[PDB]
Amino acid sequence: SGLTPCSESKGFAKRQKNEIKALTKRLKQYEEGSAPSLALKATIERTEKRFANYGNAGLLCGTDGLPHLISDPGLALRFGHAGETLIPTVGFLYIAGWIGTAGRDYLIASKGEAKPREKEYIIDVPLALKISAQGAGWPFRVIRELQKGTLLEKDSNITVSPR
Amino acid sequence: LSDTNLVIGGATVASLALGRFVFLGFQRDNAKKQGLPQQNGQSNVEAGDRLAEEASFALKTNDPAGFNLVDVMAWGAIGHALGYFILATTSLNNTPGFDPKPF
Amino acid sequence: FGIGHTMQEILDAHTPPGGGLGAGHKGLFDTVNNSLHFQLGLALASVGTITSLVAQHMYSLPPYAFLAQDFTT
Amino acid sequence: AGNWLPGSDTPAYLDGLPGSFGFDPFGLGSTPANLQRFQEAELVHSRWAMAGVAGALGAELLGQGDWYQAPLWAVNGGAPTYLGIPVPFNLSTLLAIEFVAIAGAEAQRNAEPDAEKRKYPGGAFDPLGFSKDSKVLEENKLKELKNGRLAMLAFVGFIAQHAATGKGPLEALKLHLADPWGANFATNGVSIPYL
Amino acid sequence: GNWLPGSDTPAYLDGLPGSFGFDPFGLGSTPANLQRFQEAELVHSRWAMAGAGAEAQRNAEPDAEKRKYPEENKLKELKNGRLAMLAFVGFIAQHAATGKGPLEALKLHLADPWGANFATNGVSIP
Amino acid sequence: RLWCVQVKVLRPESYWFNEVGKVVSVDQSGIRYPVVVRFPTVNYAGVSTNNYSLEEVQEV
Amino acid sequence: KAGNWLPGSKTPAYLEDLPGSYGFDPLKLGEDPASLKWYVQSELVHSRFAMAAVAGILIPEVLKAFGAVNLPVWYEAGKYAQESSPIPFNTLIALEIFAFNFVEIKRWQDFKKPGSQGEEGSFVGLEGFFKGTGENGYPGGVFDPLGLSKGPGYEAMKLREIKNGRLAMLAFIGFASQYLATGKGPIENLLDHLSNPLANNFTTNGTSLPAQAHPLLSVLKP
Ligand code: CHL
Ligand code: CLA
Ligand code: CLA
Ligand code: CLA
Ligand SMILES: CC1=C(/C=C/C(C)=C/C=C/C(C)=C/C=C/C=C(C)/C=C/C=C(C)/C=C/C2=C(C)CCCC2(C)C)C(C)(C)CCC1
Ligand SMILES: CC(=O)/C=C/C=C(C)/C=C\[C@H]1[C@H](C)CCCC1(C)C
Repeated sequence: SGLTPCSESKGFAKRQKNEIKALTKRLKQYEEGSAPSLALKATIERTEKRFANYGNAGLLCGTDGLPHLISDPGLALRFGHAGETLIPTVGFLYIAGWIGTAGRDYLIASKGEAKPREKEYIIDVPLALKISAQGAGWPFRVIRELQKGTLLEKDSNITVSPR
Repeated sequence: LSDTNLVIGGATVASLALGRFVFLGFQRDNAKKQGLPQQNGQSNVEAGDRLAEEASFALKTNDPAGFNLVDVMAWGAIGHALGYFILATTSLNNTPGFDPKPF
Repeated sequence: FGIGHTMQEILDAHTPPGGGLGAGHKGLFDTVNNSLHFQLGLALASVGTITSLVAQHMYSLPPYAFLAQDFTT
Repeated sequence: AGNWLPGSDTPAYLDGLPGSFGFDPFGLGSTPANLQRFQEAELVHSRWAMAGVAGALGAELLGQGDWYQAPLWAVNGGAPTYLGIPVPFNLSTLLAIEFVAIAGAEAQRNAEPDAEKRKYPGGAFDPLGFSKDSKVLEENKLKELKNGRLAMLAFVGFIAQHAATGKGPLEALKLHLADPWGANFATNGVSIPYL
Repeated sequence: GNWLPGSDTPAYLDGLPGSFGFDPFGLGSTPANLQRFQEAELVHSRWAMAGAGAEAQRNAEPDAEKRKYPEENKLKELKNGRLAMLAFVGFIAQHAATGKGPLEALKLHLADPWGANFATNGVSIP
Repeated sequence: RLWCVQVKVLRPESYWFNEVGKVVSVDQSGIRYPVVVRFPTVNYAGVSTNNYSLEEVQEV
Repeated sequence: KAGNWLPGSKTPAYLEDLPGSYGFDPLKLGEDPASLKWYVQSELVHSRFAMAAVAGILIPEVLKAFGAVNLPVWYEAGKYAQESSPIPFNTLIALEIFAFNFVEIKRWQDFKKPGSQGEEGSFVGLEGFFKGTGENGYPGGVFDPLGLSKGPGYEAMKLREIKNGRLAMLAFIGFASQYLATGKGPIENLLDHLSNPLANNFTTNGTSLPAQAHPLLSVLKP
């Protein structure tokens, strides 16, 4: 996209220098060893580490001097930007499928109780913890339900309004 | 007998011949199955639109195959359009500085 | 004049033979032709989309002389 | 005549058709009218491809150049020649003649109501009487479909190879024969775009 | 007799000419494959002993024995032919492994049986 | 039809259309909607029972 | 059953008769029977691949440590083989894709329909090679040339295959992780551990315990 790597961007370096300069200007009103001086120095150290880490991750920078993320899976894989969006996509989808599968499993298990609504607002905590642990293997079970035909309820069993 | 005469007359003659001998059956049976325009199960004239009566000149022709005047205008229009397309493309490709080819 | 298409038959002909669209477009000629609200809905959807197209194309491809320099306009 | 994927269940509507190996994994032939149209289409594509690949190979093997360079007289200002003999037409005349002739032939073909004749017409199209015996004719249908499928794959191979490498088919065969492990579809920069 | 004395030979192999009971993988377990592979063994052996229109008329007749033989001499042919195909494959492998002809390598083996064989040259064993 | 047999509701305007309830009783005096059905869910009015005709329910 | 992976736990009933079973399925991945059949095949295929790979790494490394051979280390053997390979890289990938597409489709078809690759007319006359045994993951025929599956030690050999397979799978992942963490080969890692086990382990490689997540490492040190 015509961008430049942040490690060679002049705007990126100017932003780091300006942020450090503002924090250092705040620093020269406190004695050394005081709590504000230590806090400001810790913030300065974190700022320097952050700019170094963002340069070293191969992030691309715009004319604004700021990192811009690449999200096309093709451009990310060929040019080393998979850590920006693609790998986070896989991680999010894994955790989200875990959460959804655990919720579905708990609801299905509660459906067979004598008072199914009671487990919805008074949580069966040991059962919930057991089901939550078993959500790690959700893609295998969900794919098997999809091929078997048990993931979905049949259309003849679902209420609909008159058309 | 110029280039304009040749291209326009040849395209018109070829289109009229194609409509008369080749595609007359195909056009005829497609126009038979599609039929008259309808509204609520009736033709437009039966529904009360007097302006939608079928033109009486359009069917009976005295051509042995049934090629009527409307067929002549339609196929001649197609021939004139094709001939002018050929003439215009040739005029573009012969004028220096213009080259529509992709190479 | 005995030539040209009949729209009811065009609509009745366009039904996928695999049954993916059920009866397809059968009967839709009388549905559209008898309903002024169907016709007005179609007209408004198309005209409003065209109005948006006019807006998107007149700023980027200005058709009138000295329009692009008139920023307020 | 066999199974395209041995040990797999095959669609029952394909059983008994000429050239059937049970290949319809997308279920395109589940509709019978569509299956009959597809049979006609496969036969027409097969016969056109067999004639076309035979022309593209034999015209080259007679020193008249590969299939790609055959029409470029019409865009380079040249003139058509058959076996060196000049042909007295321009491109517009060729288009008009081809359109009229093929349109007449295909309009005559389209009018046939009989389903067998839309595929296997015979009559004036079989002047030597190979359709006299059924047992010869049935195996010749399988022969026709297999040869036609091979020719269809061959013509698409002509097109795709010339797109990838820019060479004629016989030159590509010579290049592959000189270095099979180093000159193939995998070693161009096109077919596998990520090496 | 038996290719492996003590091994139990399959029942489909018994009665065939040149049958030492060798079919570990059961390729001839069906009669259709066994009849065609009998022709292939005979043709391979006959071509190895000696080393379109002719091959088309080979399978034009609808018979069974005429495609193979168009009892002692059959076993004699089969035991001689198998040695011939083994010999030809040995010729190909040795000329691939030493670069020399099949006859001079016999003299090289005779002149040095313990220092020149398939073990010594760096092709058959890396 | 039987007492306590599952039935599927076929009345389209019913809240429990396509759902399965339990037959409470069937009136035998020839009234218009004799099948009393109980449901595990309440409708929008908080009601869990409704009466149906014979053709409005299907035994499951 | 071969045992219990966790003594005192309740083992699932659907794993009672499988070879190599210790009742280990806490995530209930094999509760469905079709999934269990597919996973049995997958575990066997992974086991055999890892088995051959760990052999082809360890035996050259052992013979290199003994001074016998000097083959390249496993993580660099791709480079050294490719320069001397007559077949270029792209052709090697295309050939591997074709060959494995063929053999894995044949294996898949046998999984879906057992014995179907050995039926008459299945292969081009050579279908007797691939008759199968009616057992998921144990093809036989060409793949059992010595016929040792017909012997009486067959059931114990199935158990031996799975446990060695699991050990080899863990071993290859250990090879890869040890290379990524230390940059040296596996025999060098073993010798470094044997020289000082307390100080030469994963806790000191600087990668397995990240320093930011474990601040006590920089504190509780001499
Ligand atoms: C299990 C397969 C496998 C693994 C783990 C490796 C690993 C490695 N190889 Mg090798 N290779 C592998 C297979 C192959 N390699 C090569 C040819 C080479 C060369 C020429 C070189 C390497 C080098 C390397 C190292 C460089 C790191 C890298 O580029 O990441 C690759 C990471 C991988 C995990 C390998 C590829 C991904 C995957 C395992 C391939 C197989 C997946 C299946 C095909 C999926 C099929 C799907 C099914 C369901 C249809 C690394 C240790 C090089 C290096 O050390 O530089 C000095 C080096 O120069 N490899 C070929 C020939 C085509 C292989 C064939 O399978
Ligand atoms: C096949 C099993 C196996 C064996 C025998 C070894 C052996 C060794 N490893 Mg490897 N390793 C393995 C698998 C194995 N590893 C797996 C699966 C991983 C990924 C988690 C690793 C990742 C790894 C790293 C990152 C490092 C080692 C290191 C070591 C050394 C021991 C010190 C240590 O840090 O332990 C490793 C600690 C672990 C917690 C891994 C344990 C994994 C196994 C499967 C546990 C099961 C053991 C089993 C119950 C008993 C083993 C008996 C044996 C006869 C098989 C030693 C040479 C260090 C080194 O290379 O040398 C100094 C080192 O830095 N290992
Ligand atoms: C069991 C939990 C669960 C599951 C599996 C689903 C699944 C679904 N939701 Mg439903 N949802 C839930 C809880 C759940 N929802 C709750 C509690 C609410 C009220 C806030 C909603 C409100 C809601 C709306 C308004 C919509 C969906 C839609 C959808 C669909 C698309 C995915 C989505 O849009 O997520 C979005 C989910 C939310 C915005 C709410 C999620 C809240 C948390 C994260 C989930 C609940 C976790 C649960 C408490 C875990 C307990 C388990 C434990 C005891 C073991 C999909 C069918 C959309 C649709 O129908 O698509 C076709 C849609 O428009 N949901
Ligand atoms: C392999 C051969 C083949 C293929 C690929 C097709 C393909 C098609 N045919 Mg069939 N056809 C064939 C052979 C074939 N045809 C033959 C041999 C004949 C006999 C001559 C026909 C006769 C025929 C007729 C008469 C018609 C078709 C039509 C169609 C279309 C719809 C079919 C359908 O069921 O849609 C199924 C569609 C759905 C079930 C609805 C899907 C809706 C999606 C889910 C909505 C998504 C919206 C999205 C989320 C929002 C925007 C996205 C955002 C990113 C912008 C489709 C293009 C129809 C047509 O469309 O013609 C143009 C039609 O009328 N065909
Ligand atoms: C009678 C007869 C006959 C016939 C002949 C004739 C007489 C014919 C004629 C015909 C013709 C001769 C026709 C024509 C037609 C034409 C047309 C009808 C045209 C049209 C046109 C158009 C439509 C155009 C348009 C346009 C324009 C204007 C502009 C540009 C564009 C375009 C081109 C589009 C015959 C011999 C066979 C037989 C006997 C008798
Ligand atoms: C990728 C995409 O575009 C659509 C995919 C979703 C499916 C297959 C929809 C659901 C089916 C499943 C198998 C049963 C319910 C109804 C369906 C349509 C047959």
